[PDB]
Amino acid sequence: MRLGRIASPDGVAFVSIEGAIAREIAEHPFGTPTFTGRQWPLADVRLLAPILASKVVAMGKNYAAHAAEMGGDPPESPVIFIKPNTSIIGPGLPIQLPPSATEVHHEGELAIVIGRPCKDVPAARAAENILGYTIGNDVSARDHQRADGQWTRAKGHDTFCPLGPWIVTDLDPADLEIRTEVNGQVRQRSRTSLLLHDVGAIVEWVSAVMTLLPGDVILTGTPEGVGPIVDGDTVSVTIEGIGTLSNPVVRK
Repeated sequence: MRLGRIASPDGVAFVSIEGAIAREIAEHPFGTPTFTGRQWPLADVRLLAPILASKVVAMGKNYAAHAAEMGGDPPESPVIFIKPNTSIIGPGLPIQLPPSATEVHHEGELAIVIGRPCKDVPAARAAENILGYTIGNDVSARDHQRADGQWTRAKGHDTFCPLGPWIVTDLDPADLEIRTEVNGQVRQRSRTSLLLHDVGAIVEWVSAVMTLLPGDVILTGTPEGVGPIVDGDTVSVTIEGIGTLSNPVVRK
């Protein structure tokens, strides 16, 4: 399935996206969903961020440069941080560059969406606790990272977590292309087969630290090619088997 959230003329709804149509879900969004009977043509509605997350956890970096780098000595341990859920925006809404930020970068990422309350999950049981996968952009004020040391402010501004366009529930994340474009120019391109810590390893690490709730999002890191976004840009992140998450950039 593809699951997401829409604003319709008749209000906001959690939906199955089929194609295209959006079919309103009644109950069991994290289980086997049932339907109310309401539906809309996808063209007639507006996609929102696809889930209500209690928190967004994110990995630093986490990509090998090349498939030949994957064999070597084991990677450094994961470095995680949190983005507040107030940073989340859906497709098409502007990333608002803060007046206090002078250098803001895009970071295209595969996003894990948790589907069950869980803690101390071994990597082998990660899939049974995952609803599915979507796309994220870990937007970051690099000047704030330099000033603060901690990355929380840099990554925590309202609008700094684009998420969408929908959550794919039957997707294998082992080897998907991920690419980021700014004004149609390719800035990042890699494959999720180059993740240093794979999805299972990430869920194992994060859930050993903190309880995860249904709807929580874990951003899995970003490849090289991270660079600036400025007023007037459009930045998009495309992941094989999911789609494209695109946002304009405004200052502000």
